[PDB]
Amino acid sequence: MLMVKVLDAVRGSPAINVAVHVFRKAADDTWEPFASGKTSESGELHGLTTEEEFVEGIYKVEIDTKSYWKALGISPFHEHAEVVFTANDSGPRRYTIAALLSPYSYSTTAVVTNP
Amino acid sequence: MLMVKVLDAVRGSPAINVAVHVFRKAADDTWEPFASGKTSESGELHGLTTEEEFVEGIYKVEIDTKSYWKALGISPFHEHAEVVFTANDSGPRRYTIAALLSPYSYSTTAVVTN
Amino acid sequence: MLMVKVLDAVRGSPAINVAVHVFRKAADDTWEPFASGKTSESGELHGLTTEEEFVEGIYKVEIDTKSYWKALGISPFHEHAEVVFTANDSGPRRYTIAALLSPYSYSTTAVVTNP
Amino acid sequence: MLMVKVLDAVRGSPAINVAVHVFRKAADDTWEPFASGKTSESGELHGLTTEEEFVEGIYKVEIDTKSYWKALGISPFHEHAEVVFTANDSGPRRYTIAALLSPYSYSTTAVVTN
Repeated sequence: MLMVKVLDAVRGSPAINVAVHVFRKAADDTWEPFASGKTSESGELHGLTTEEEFVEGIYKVEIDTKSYWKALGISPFHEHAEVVFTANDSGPRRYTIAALLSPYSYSTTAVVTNP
Repeated sequence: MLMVKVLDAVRGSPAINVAVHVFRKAADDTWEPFASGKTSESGELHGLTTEEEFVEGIYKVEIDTKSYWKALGISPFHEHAEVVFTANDSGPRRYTIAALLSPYSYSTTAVVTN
Repeated sequence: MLMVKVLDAVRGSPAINVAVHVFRKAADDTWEPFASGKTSESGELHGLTTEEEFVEGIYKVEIDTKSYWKALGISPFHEHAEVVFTANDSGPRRYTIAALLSPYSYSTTAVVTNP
Repeated sequence: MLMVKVLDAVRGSPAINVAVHVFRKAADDTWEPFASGKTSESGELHGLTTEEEFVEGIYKVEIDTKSYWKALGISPFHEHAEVVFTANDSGPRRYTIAALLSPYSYSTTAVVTN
């Protein structure tokens, strides 16, 4: 129900092997680890969660942009990119989180569809 | 030495009266309040820090995008936008953090000049 | 070999039924009509061209953003979004042209892969 | 009354010495040169027009992005970036056309203020 897609705006390609960590805000206001993975050769990350597991709450997706640029020999500005949102508060939805990466800039977009 | 600029991509205007909070990373890996304010009529926020207090370290700029959209009666996706970066003395000195806001998308850009 | 994808950053959804016109620069420096279509319900447009037809040259993709926003009751800034690029100059490639639309802003990204 | 600002997203800096050409649509649906220049050290271009010459109509701003990237030795995708818009007297008066450049992506934003 949660997919992450990452593009490289410098090379015009998917961002491959980018680490992604997802957290869920617990009842005590701390960030609990929820899921993690790495983008595939198409720059996508699927299978982070199931419908039963993906309950209502506040989630944070943290994308390790810094390691990505370093391995390409570029010293980027940001430590990472994070996306924080409330999910499922009016029923289950499919969430696609897209990120477009440049060394000193990034964009993030959400596409939300009703399964 | 740190300047924040916020633009509204729906109305083509500065994003006015947006709350901004700046944090510095402490030794215990905790975020401590450092500065804050609200963007002006030109969507800018200046005078958050001085060259003396702005030492090397990791900083987080949090922009309350959700309240901005709610005031316009538009339902947004993100809870806020966060920009996290390391400040380095070698060797460019002025940091402009720009943010371009839409309800389901934002971009942020850093302009670092001397 | 040419695909166009359009997203709506105001609604968090694909941009559906957006008109797209593609032109190729002729030998006399004029823009010849090459192909056209409308984005589907996933905001995508496939099948604009074939490999035999998609020769080396300069192409322009014009996306009718203005009609899209008007039909939603918004008066946008731009007349359209156009993307102009040289294609296939070092052999056939697959081109994905992505556009992210807001009323007073747009972004366009190209993903180029080797078939 | 028309201002162009260009930023480089790879180096986090103003895009300096970028060529900009502005055209106005003629009755024959043809584009006629109207103004031009090169961005300054702050990546800005001012004084392209006056309030008197800037009448209602359709304008095209063409930014030579390809030459900018080539000078840095980076191969870009686009031939240039074009921004086409209608200017309207009712009723906000100053137009800032911003562009944020990467080799395979650009964004453009209009800020229209009074």
